[PDB]
Amino acid sequence: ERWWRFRVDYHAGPMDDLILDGVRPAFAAFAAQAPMAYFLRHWRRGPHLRIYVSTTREALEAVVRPAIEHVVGGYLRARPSPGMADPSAFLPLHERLAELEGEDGPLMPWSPDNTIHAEGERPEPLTVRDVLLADFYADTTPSVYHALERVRSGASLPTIAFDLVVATAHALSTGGLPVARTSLRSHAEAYLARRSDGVRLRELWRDHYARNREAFTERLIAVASSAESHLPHVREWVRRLRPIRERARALLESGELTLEDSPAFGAYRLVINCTYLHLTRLGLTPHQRFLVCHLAADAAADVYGIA
Amino acid sequence: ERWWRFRVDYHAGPMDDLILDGVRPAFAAFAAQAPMAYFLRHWRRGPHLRIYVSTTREALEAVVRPAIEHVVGGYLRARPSPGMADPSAFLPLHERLAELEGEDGPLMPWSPDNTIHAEGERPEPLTVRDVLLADFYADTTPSVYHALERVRSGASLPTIAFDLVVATAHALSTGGLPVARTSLRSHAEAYLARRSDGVRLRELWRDHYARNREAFTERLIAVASSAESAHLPHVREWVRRLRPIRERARALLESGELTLERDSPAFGAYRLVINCTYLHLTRLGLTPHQRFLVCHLAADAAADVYGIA
Amino acid sequence: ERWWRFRVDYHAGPMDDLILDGVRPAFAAFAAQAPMAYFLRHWRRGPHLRIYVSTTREALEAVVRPAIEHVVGGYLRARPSPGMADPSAFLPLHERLAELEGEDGPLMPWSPDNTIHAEGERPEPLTVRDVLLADFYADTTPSVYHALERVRSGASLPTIAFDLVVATAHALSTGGLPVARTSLRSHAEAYLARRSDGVRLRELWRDHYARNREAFTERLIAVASSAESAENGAHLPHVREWVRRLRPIRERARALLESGELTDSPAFGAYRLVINCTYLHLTRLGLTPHQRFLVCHLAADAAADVYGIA
Amino acid sequence: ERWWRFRVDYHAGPMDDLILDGVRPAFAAFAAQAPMAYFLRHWRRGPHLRIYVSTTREALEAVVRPAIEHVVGGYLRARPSPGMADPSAFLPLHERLAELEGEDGPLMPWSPDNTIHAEGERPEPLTVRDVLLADFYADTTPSVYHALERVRSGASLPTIAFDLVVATAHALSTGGLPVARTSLRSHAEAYLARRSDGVRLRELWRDHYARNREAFTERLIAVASSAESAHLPHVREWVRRLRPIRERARALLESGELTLEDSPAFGAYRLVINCTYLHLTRLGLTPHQRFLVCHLAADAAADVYGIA
Amino acid sequence: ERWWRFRVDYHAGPMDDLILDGVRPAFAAFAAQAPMAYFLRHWRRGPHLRIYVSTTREALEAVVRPAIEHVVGGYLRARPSPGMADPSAFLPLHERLAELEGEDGPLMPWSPDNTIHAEGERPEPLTVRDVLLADFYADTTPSVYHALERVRSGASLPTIAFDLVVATAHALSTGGLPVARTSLRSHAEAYLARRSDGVRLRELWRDHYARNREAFTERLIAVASSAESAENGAHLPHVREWVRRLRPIRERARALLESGELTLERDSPAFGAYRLVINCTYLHLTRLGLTPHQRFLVCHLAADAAADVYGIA
Amino acid sequence: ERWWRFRVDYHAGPMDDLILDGVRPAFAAFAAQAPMAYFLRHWRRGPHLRIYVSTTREALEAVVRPAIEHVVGGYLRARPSPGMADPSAFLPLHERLAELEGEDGPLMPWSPDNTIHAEGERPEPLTVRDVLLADFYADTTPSVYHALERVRSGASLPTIAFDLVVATAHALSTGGLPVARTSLRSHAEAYLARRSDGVRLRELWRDHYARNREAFTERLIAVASSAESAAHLPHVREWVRRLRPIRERARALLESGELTRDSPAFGAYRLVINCTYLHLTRLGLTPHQRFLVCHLAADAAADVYGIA
Amino acid sequence: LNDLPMDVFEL
Amino acid sequence: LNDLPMDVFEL
Amino acid sequence: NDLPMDVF
Amino acid sequence: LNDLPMDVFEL
Amino acid sequence: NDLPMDVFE
Amino acid sequence: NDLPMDVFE
Repeated sequence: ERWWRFRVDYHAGPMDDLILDGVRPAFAAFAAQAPMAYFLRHWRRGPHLRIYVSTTREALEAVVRPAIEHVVGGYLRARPSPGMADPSAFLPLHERLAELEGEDGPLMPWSPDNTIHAEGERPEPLTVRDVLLADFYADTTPSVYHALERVRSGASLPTIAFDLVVATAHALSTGGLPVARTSLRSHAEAYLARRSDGVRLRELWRDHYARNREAFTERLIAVASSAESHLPHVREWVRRLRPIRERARALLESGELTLEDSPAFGAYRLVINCTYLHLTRLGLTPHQRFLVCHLAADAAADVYGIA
Repeated sequence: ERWWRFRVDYHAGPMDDLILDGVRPAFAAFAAQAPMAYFLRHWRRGPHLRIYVSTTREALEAVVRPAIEHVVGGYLRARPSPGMADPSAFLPLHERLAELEGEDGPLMPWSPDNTIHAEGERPEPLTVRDVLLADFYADTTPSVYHALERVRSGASLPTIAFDLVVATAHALSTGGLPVARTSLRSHAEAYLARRSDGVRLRELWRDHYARNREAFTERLIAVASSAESAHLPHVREWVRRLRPIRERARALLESGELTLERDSPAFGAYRLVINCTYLHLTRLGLTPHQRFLVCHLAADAAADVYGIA
Repeated sequence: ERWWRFRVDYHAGPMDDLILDGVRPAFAAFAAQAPMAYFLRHWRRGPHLRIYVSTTREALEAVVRPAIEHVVGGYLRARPSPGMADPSAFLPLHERLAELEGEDGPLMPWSPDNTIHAEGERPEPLTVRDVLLADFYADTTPSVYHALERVRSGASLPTIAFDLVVATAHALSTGGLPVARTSLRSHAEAYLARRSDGVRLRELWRDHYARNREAFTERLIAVASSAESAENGAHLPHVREWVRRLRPIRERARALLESGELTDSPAFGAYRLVINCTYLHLTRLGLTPHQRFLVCHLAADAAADVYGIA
Repeated sequence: ERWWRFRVDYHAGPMDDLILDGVRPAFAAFAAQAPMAYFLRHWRRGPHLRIYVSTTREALEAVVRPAIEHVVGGYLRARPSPGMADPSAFLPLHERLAELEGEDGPLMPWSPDNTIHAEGERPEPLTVRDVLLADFYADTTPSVYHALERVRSGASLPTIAFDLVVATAHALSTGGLPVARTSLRSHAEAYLARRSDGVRLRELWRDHYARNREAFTERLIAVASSAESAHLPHVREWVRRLRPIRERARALLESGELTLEDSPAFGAYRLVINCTYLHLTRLGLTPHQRFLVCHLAADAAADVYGIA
Repeated sequence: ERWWRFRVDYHAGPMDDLILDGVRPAFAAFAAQAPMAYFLRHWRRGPHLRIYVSTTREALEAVVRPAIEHVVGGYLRARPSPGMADPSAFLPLHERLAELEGEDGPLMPWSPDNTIHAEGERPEPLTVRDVLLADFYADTTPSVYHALERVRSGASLPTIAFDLVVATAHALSTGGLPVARTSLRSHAEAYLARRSDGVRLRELWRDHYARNREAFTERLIAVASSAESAENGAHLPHVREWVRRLRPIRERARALLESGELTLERDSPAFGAYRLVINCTYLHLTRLGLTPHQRFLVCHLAADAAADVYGIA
Repeated sequence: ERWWRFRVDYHAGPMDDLILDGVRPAFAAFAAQAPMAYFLRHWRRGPHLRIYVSTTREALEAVVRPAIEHVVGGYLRARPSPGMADPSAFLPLHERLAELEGEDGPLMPWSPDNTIHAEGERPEPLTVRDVLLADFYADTTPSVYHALERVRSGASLPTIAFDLVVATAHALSTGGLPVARTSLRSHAEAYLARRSDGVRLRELWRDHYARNREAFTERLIAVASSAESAAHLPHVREWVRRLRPIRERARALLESGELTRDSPAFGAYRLVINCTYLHLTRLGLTPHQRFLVCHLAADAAADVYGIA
Repeated sequence: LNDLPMDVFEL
Repeated sequence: LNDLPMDVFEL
Repeated sequence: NDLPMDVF
Repeated sequence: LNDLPMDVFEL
Repeated sequence: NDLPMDVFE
Repeated sequence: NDLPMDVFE
C-alpha cells in the first residue's frame, strides 16, 4: 500500500556489483509478494543505494525486510567497500550539491559503511509526477540489469548511453531523429555553456568526433535502423518506453504537470529526461552523458544534415 | 600634423562604389600633400563613411577639403542614394549596435542623405593603440580597394573573409593554425553565447559544414600553404602588410605601452593583429553575423585537418 | 482541410496596386470554393506578399493555384516592379529582425522579383490564438480593400489609422474612450521611451497637435459619435463597419479567456487583443510603426481636451 | 577664511518662519564681520537647516556663534517645533532620498528637535564648482527672503517656481524660450521616466494643462515679457541677480576647471538653470511640484512658440 | 442599500478619544436602524477619521446624519484639536505615501481641522475584496473599543497586538504556531531588509527579547492556550473573541478563493485564506493606533518567542 | 631569502594525514637552515597542498629539496591517494569558487595525482600584508598540527572552531565579547544576505541554537574565561597567546602608515579575526561551517553578555 | 494676471 | 470633416 | 501582565 | 564540558 | 573556387 | 563494434 525505503551504504566499492549480485536477487526473492520496487544511486552521507519497495507493513516485516537483510547483507560481507579515506574531502562538494539539488538532510558525519538501514515510509502524500517517475524506474529495472551485465562483461558503457539516447530520439519523438537531434545538442550545450573552458572543450569533442567520424556515423545509422523495426537493447528500450510516452501525453492533455504544445514536445521531453535519469542509474556521469549527446548531434549532422 | 574628420552620408546607395569611385580618387588627388588617410563604414545617424585625414590646418583648407567636396560630391551628385523610406525602422538595429557599441551619440535624427559634413579634429590625446590602429587602417587601404574590386567583379566576400582570417591565424600566431584555431572558435562562441537561438544556429552551421566538408578543408590547406611561402594572391599580400604591425605591437607590449586592454609577444601581438583583421572585414562591408559564421566554419575546418593529429 | 501558402515577390512596385488589382481579383475567382483567404506584407528576401488560403489539396490544384498564377501573374506582367538597386543595404537590418522575430530562413540572395512560389501547407495544426488570428485577418480583408483603394485615390492613410484606433478604443473597451485614452497614450509611450531622442519627439508631436488642435478634437468626437451610434447613418462609414466586424472576435476572445484558452479577462483582456488586431490591420494597410505611435499620441492628446475638462 | 557649519533641527515647525523670523535677523547681526553666508534645507535625521558662514575662528567666537545662539535660539524657544510623533514613518521617504542623493550617513535616530549644533569647518579644500555654488547661494539669499515673504502673505509657491524657471529659460539661454523650453520638458521627462505611474502622471498633468490652457499661456507671455525688459517683481530681479554667475560660469568653463557634471552655450545655461532648481528646493518646493511646474511650463511653451 | 462616507478632521487631538467619546456614541445612537458601520484612520489632507455607514438616503437624513453632527460635533466643540504646526512639513512624506498606496486626491491644502464633511457614497459596485473587508471592519469594531479602553487606562498597545497576532497564527493556520511562526518572522524580516540599518536593528530586537525571554515565552504559551482550548471560556477573554470572530472570515475567504473571486490580498484555498486573515489582523492593529514599526517589532518578538517554546519540545 | 613554493597532489586520501606524516617531518629535516616554512591547502586542478619556504637557491637544491622529496615522497609512495572518480564532477563547485576568490587559471584538467612539483619564486608583490600574513601561517603551524590530531583522536572540528573564534572575539577586542559579538554576526549575516535560501538558513540556525541553547551558553562562558584569565581549556589559551604578538604587530604597523584610533582599534581587530578564519580554513572547515559557528557564537554571546 | 490653478485633481 | 494634417515638420 | 517594549 | 551539538537537521 | 556560404542550400 | 570514448587518445 505504501513505499518503504532502505539505505545501503557502499562507499568505495563497485555499485555495479551490489546491484547485480545483491539487490537484484533480494528483489527477485519478494517479487511474488511485492513486485513493485526500484533503486537509485545517491551521494549524501556516503555513496550509497536507496531502495524503494511498494508493499504493506507486515509483508515488509515477513518477506521483504529479511530478503534484503540477508541476501544483500550477505554480499556486503562477501565483498565489502574499503571505505573512503577522508569523508571531509567531499564536504564542500556536497554542501554545494545540497543547496543545488534541494537536498535537505545532514551531510556529516557519514553513515556507516557496508550497512543497511530501514528508513520507514516516504513522506506521506506524493505528487502525480513523483508516481509516474516511480513507475518508470520499476518498469525499467530489467533494462538496468540487462545493461549492467554487459558493462561488466567488457562492453563500453557510454556506447549504451549513445544507442539509448539516440534511439529514444528517433522513435518516441513527433518527427524522428532529423528533428529531435536539436534536443540532443541543446542538452550538451546547457552544460558546455556553464563551463569556463567551454570553448577548449568544444574543440576536444569536435577533434574527437573528427578522428572517429566513420565510427559514429555508422553506429548512428544502425541505432536508427533498429529503433524502427540487429540490436537488442534498442527495441527493448523502445517498446518499454512507448507506454510511458502515451500515458504522459494523456496526463497533459488533461493537464497536471509542466510546473518544471505539450502533447508533442512535452511528452517526448519527459521520455527523453527519464532516458537520462536511467543513464545515471547505470552509473554514467553527467560529463559522459553530455559528451555522448554532443557526439550524437554531430553524428546526426553528417547523416541527416544531407537531406 | 592633425587628424581631420569628414562625414559622407550614403544611406541606400552602393557603399562599395562610393568607396571605389568617389573616395579613392579624392584620396589620391591629395596624396602628395597628405598620403596618411583612411575611411570607415558606420551606421550611426544613417549609413555613412567617416574620412580620416592627417595634415596641417593650412593644407586642409588648401587642397584636401576641396578634393573631397569636388571629387566625392561629384560622385554624390552623379549617383545619389535614393535614401531610405523609414529611418525609424532601423532602430532595432541601431540600438542593439548602441549597446555593443558604447557610443551614446544621438541615434536620431539622421544626418541628411548624399551630403558631406566637416567634423573637426579628433579629440586631443591619442592612446598608443589609437595611433597604432590608424596606421593599420592607412596601410591596408589598398587591401580594401583590391577586395572590393573583386567583389564588384563577382567574387564572394565571405570567401575573402575566410582566407584573411585563416591566413592571419596561421602565419602570424605563435604556433600557427594548430594552436590558433581555438581563438577562431572563441570569436564565434562569444557570439553564439549571446544569441538565444544559439543552438539552432550551431546546428545550421554544422550541417552546412558537413554538407561541404571537402571544400572547406581543401580551402583551409590552400590558404595556410600561401601564408608560410603560391596559388592565392591576396593572402601573402595580407600577411606581408600585417607582419610589421604585429612586430611593432610586440615591441610595444614589451616596453609596456598598452596594459589597459613569451605571451606579451604571443597571445597579445597576435590578439591585436587578428582583431585588426576583423575590423578590416567590417570595412569590407561584412556583417558581424557573417564574420562569426566564417570563423566557426574555419574552426570546424581546422578540426578535420589539425585535429586528426 | 489545410492552410496553403504562396509568396509573391514585389520588391519595389506599388504594393497596394498588387493588392487591389492582382490579389483581390484572384481571391474573387476562387471564393466560392475557398473563402478563407488572407494576405500579409513581409520583408524577408525582398518585400513580398504572403498569401494564406484554407482548402483541400484537390481544390488547390484545380482552382486556387490556377487563379493565383494567372490573375496575379497578369498583374505582374502588366505592371512589374523595377527592383531594388542594392539589396545588401538591408542585410544588417534583416539579420536583426530575423532575430527579434524568430524568422528562420535565408536572408540572401533575395527571391527573384515579380514572381510567384508555392510554399506548401502550414507546419502542423495550429495553436488557439493562431486560429483566432487567421479568422480576424480573413474577416477584415474587405476592410483592407476599401482603405487601400481610398488611399490610392488620395485619402490620408494616417487619418484612417486615427479613426480606426479611436473607434476600437471607444467601442470595445469597458469604459469607452474616457477610460481607454490611457491605453492609447501608453502604446505611444513605449516607443517614445525606447528612443534616445524621445524628449525632442514629444516636443514635435505636441507642437504639431498644438498647431492643429481643433481638427483633431472635432475629428475625435466624430469617430466617437459614429462608433457608439448604432444607427446605420452616422458621420463616417467604415467606423461602424469596423466596430461591427470587430465585436464578435472580441466575444470569441472573452469567452476564450473565460475558460483558460490562451493568455480581468472578460474585461480589459479581449479588448487588449482586439486593439492589437487593429494595430495589425494598420500594418497590413502599409502604415509604419512610427506613424502608428504618432497616431496614438495625437489621439491621446485630443482625448485630453475632450474627456479631460468635464 | 574658513567655512563654519551649523545645524538647526526644526522638525515639524514651519521652516519658512524659522528662516524669516530667526536665521534672517541673525545673519544681519554679523553681516558687518561676515557677509558671506547661506543656508540649506535638508531631511536627514529630521527636517533641519544647515548654516554656512565664512570667517576666522576669532570672528566665529566673538560675533557669529553668539548671533546664531541668541537670535536663532531665541526663535526656537518662542516657537518650538512640536516634533514628529513617529520618526520611523519617514523612512519610506528618507531611505529613498538617501540612495537618490548618494548620502551615506545614518538616517536614525533623529537629532533632537529645536537645537543648534556646531559642526566645525568644512573638511578642507573646495572644488571650483563648490566655490561657485556657495557664491550662488550667498548672492541669492535675499531672493529666498523675497519669495518666502510673498508665500507667507498668501502667494502660490508653485506659481513663483513657474515664474522663476520660465524666466531663467528665456533671459539666460542661447536663444530664448523657443529653444530653451526643451530643457524644461527634458527636466520633467527624467522624472516621469523613472516613475512607474509615469503614463498616468502625464494624463493628469495634460488634462490639467488643458483645463487651464489660457491661464498658463497668458502667465507665460507675461513672464516672457518681464524677463526681456515693468510688471513682475521677482522675475527681473531673479534675472539681474543671475546673469553675473553665468558669465562667471562661462569664463571658468572656457579656461577649463569644470565639466564633470560648445561650453559657454550649453554649459553656462546648464549650470545656471540647475542653480535655479536648487533655489526652489531652498524655497521649500518638493521635487514632484517642481517637475509638475516644469511640465506645465513646457506644454505652455508648446502652445506659444509652437505655432511658428 | 449603499455605503455613505463621512470625513472627521482631528489633526493633533487625541484620536483614541474621538473614537470612544464622539464616534462610538453616535454609532450606538442609530444602531437599531443602521447596525452596519465602521471607521478608519487616514493621513491625507491631515490626520482624520473616515466613517462608513450603510443604509438608505432616507435613514441618512432621519437618524444617522443627525446623530453624527450632534454626538460627534459635540465632541469637537468639547475637546477640539489644537492644530498641526505646518502642513507642508508633511508634504514630501505624503507624496511618497501617495505613490506607495496609490491614493489620488489633493495632498495640499489640508481640510479644516475639527470640521465634519459628508462625502457621499462609494461609487457603484465594490470588489469582492472590499465587501469582505467592510464586513470584517464592522464585525471587529467592538474589538476596537475594548482595545482602546484598555489603552486609555495604561495597558500597552503593543501587548494587545502581541496577543492578537500570536492568536491568529496559532488558531487560524493549519499547523498552529510551530508552522505559522514562519509567517510572523517573514513579515518582520521584510521590514528589516527595507532598512539600511536592518542588521543593527535586528540584534537590538534579538537582544531586547533575550533580556525578557521568560516573560515573552510564557505569555505566548498562555495566548496560544486561550486560542485553542475548546470551551465556553479561558483566562484571556479578548483573544477568544478575536479568534471566534475571524474563523468565519477565514472560511468565507477560502470559499471565495476556491470558487474564483479573489487572489490579491491545497495552498490558494487554505493558505490564501490564512494570509487574508493575518492581514486583516494587521489592518486592525493599524486601526488601534499601532505604527508599522511597532507592528514589525511585535511580529519579530512573537517569532523569537515561538522559536523558543516550540524548539525546546 | 626568497619564497620558494611547491605543490603536493593528494586527491582522495586524508589531507590531514600528509600534513602530520609528510609535511611535519620535512619541516624538521630543514628546520635549522630555513626557519619559516608553512603550507596552505587548495583545490585548483585537484585538492593539494601549496607548501612555501623562505630561503636560498642552493639551500633548496642541497637539503630541503631532497628533504621534501625523501619524506613527502617517501610518504606519497607509502599511503598513496586513491584517485578520484570524476574530477570534472567538481566543476559545479570549482566554477563557483573561482568567481569568489577571483583567481584565474585552468580549473581542468587535473594535475597528476601523487606528485610533488617544484614551482619557483612567486612574483614581486612582496607587500607587507602578505609578509605580515605568511608570518602567521608559519608562526601558528604548531597550532595547525596541534588542533589537527585533536581531530585525529575524534574531536569535532566545529567545536574547536567555536572555541577559537569565541575566544579570539573575547580576549582580542577592545570591549570583549559584549561588543565584538557584532563582529561575529556580520561575518555570518554577510553569508546569509549573499545566498538564495538565506532567510531560511537564518531560521534553521536560530532554531538550532534555541533547542541546544545551554550547551552553547555554557561552552561560551567556559571558552570566555580560558582566554581571559592569566586553565580549563587547552587549545584556547594557547591560541589567544600566539595571536597577540601578531595583534600588537598589526597594532603598530597600522598607526604608522605601513597598512590600512579607529583602525588601531577596529584595525588590528579583523586582522586577527580574519587570521582566525584563515587559520580555520587551514584546519579544514568549510566556509559554510565557519559561518554557522559565527552565527551560533553571536547567538550564544547575546544571551550571556547581552542582558547587559 | 492671477496665481495659477494647481490642483491637478480639481475634477 | 475631412483628412487630418500629419506633416510634423509643417514649420 | 504587559510586556516590556523598550528597545535601545 | 562536551562536544557541541552541530546538526541543524537533527529533528 | 569560392566557398558555398548558403547555410540553407 | 563499440565506439572509442577516449578523447585524449
